[PDB]
Amino acid sequence: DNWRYAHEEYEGDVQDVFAQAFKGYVEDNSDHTVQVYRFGELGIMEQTQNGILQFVNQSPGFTGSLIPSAQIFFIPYLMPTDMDTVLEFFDESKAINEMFPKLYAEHGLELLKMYPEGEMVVTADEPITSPEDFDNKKIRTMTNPLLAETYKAFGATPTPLPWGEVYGGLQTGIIDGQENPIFWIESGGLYEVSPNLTFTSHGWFTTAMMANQDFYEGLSEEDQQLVQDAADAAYDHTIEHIKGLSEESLEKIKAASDEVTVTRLNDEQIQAFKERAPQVEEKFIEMTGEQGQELLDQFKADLK
Ligand SMILES: [Zn+2]
Ligand SMILES: [Zn+2]
Ligand SMILES: [Zn+2]
Ligand SMILES: [Zn+2]
Ligand SMILES: [Zn+2]
Ligand SMILES: [Zn+2]
Ligand SMILES: [Zn+2]
Repeated sequence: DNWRYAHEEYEGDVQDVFAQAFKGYVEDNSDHTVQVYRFGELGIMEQTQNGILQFVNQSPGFTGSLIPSAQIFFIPYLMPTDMDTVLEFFDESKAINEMFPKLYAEHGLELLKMYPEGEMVVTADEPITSPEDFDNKKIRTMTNPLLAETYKAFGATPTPLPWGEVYGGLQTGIIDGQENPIFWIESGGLYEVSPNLTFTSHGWFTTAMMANQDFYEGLSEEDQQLVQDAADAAYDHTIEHIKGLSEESLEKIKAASDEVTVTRLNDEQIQAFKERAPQVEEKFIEMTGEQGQELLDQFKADLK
C-alpha cells in the first residue's frame, strides 16, 4: 500500500532533497504515499533487493560489495570537468543511461536515476596548482581504495579519519587537506582551519536512486510512468538546488573568512593531473576485472 524509500543521509542533505521532491511528486499526483527513511532509521541495499523496501538511494561508490563496477565514479577525470558538460554527460551517456541499469538489473534493482551531488573540492594549508604540490600532504578522503589511489598517484599520503574528526585533524595537523563538495566544506566550516580551496575538476560525487525490480515491474503501466515522472521531477529540482547551494556556499565562505583562497586550474594544469589517472583505472580494473573493463570502455567512448 505505502511505498518504503530509504537513503544514506540525514534530513536536508542532497539525497534527502531528492527524496522529498520525489515523494512530493508522487503524493501530489496520486493517492500513494512515499515513506522516507533517512540514515540509521532502519537499524538497506539488501532490503530493497528482498522487496522489504521499494526504493533506495545509495551511491555507486559505496556499492562496491554488491556491484564492484559501481565504484567507477571514483576514477579521476572519468567525466567532463565543467558543471554544464557533466550534466550533458549524465543525460546522453550510453554508459550511465543504458549499461548501468543493466548492472543493477542483474541484482534485482530497477535503476531510476543517477545524478551528481556536486563537484569535489580540495582544501589544504597551501594552494594546489600541480601534482607536485600534493607531495608530503596527508589528505583525507572518503574511504575507498580508488580514492586513496587517486591521491597516492597525485603524490600525497592518503590518511583515513572519521568524518566527525576531520575538522579537528585539520586544525591539529593530523591531516593537511581533504576533499569534499563546497557545501560540506562551508557547512562543516572546514575552511576555518583549511583555508585554501582548489577546484581540480577531477571528481563529481555521483549518487543513484533505484527500486526493487519485481516491485517496479509489478506496477501498472501508469504507476511505472508515475515513478519515472517523479524521478525526472526530483532530478531537475535536485540539480538546481545543487548549483544554487554551491554558489551560496562559496559566497558565505568568503563572507566569513578573509584568509580563504580560491585556486582554479586552467586547461593545462588540469592536463598534468589527468596524466596520473591511469594508475587509478588500473586499480579499478584490478578490483572489477572484465565487467569493469566493459563499463570503463563505454565511459571512455562517452567522454569522447
Ligand atoms: Zn550527499
Ligand atoms: Zn488517501
Ligand atoms: Zn544534446
Ligand atoms: Zn554484468
Ligand atoms: Zn497507482
Ligand atoms: Zn535548494
Ligand atoms: Zn595492476
